[PDB]
Amino acid sequence: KLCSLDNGDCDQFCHEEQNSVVCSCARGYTLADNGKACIPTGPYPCGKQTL
Amino acid sequence: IVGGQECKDGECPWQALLINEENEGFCGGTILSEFYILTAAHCLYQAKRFKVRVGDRNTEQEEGGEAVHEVEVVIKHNRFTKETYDFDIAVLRLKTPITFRMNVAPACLPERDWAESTLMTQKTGIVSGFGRTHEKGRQSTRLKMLEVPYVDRNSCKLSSSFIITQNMFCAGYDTKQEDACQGDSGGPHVTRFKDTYFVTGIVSWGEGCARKGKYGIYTKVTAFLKWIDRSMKTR
Ligand SMILES: O=C1CN(S(=O)(=O)/C=C/c2ccc(Cl)cc2)CCN1CC1CCN(c2ccncc2)CC1
Ligand SMILES: [Ca+2]
Repeated sequence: KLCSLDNGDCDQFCHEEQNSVVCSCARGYTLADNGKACIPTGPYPCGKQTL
Repeated sequence: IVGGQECKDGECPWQALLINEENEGFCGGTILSEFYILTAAHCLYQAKRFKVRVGDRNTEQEEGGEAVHEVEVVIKHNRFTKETYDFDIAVLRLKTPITFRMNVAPACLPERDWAESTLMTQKTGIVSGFGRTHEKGRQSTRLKMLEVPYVDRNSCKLSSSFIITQNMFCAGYDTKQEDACQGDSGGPHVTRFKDTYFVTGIVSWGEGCARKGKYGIYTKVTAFLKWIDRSMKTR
């Protein structure tokens, strides 16, 4: 709980959509299976500097 | 840009430059996705007919992949006020999709709350463009990027000379010669969070360029999310 402690331990969007912490990612990213990590789905996701 | 670093290979891939008929840069933009570009509403009043360029870091030496695109539709904001730079924000739907490559990718759109809470409370923020290197100077061939720190809203409103509506927020410095400038308007203002940048502003306006007792006024993107969202559904 608490998106204040450290973004709820999320890689991105954090909400207290209930009694605890709920993570979510931007469009073009899939929330990993640890409910926190954001995994790019496409070959060129938003936010990332091209490398 | 006024006194900042250069955008090295692959750092400001979400930059976009609105080009005029004589093929001169005259405003900036932000790649929201393959079909949509985000810019400042008032930029549309500076050219009879323009195009949007991407993936360009040097406006002289033809580099790898810089692509030019034509505007299908221009979606200004209903409430855009000329005299008060209020509601300075637009969206451009391109006729042909954008192919993402080195120097050409989209910046992420965040969610209002989380953004205004986490993203907007960070220390600095990045702004970039091909605008004048300093006030009375010439544009700029190289693409630059400045790390401008967020400004206190109350200490912001006080420094001004014009109302700072809810659709705005200062950013920059008191005296340190560093700030956005002519030709950057419409440009992107991004906030970095865990190696992922987010659109958090639109080069709107300022009083001069990097003047003491003044800051750069940016358009508050978080207040227009739902609007931007609708626009990217064509309307
Ligand atoms: O003094 C100026 C300077 N230019 S400029 O150099 O090309 C860009 C400035 C700029 C700087 C940093 C950043 Cl984040 C963004 C933009 C714009 C026009 N003027 C003249 C003024 C004229 C009156 N203005 C009002 C604003 C709101 N309400 C009423 C009036 C703003 C610009
Ligand atoms: Ca070039």
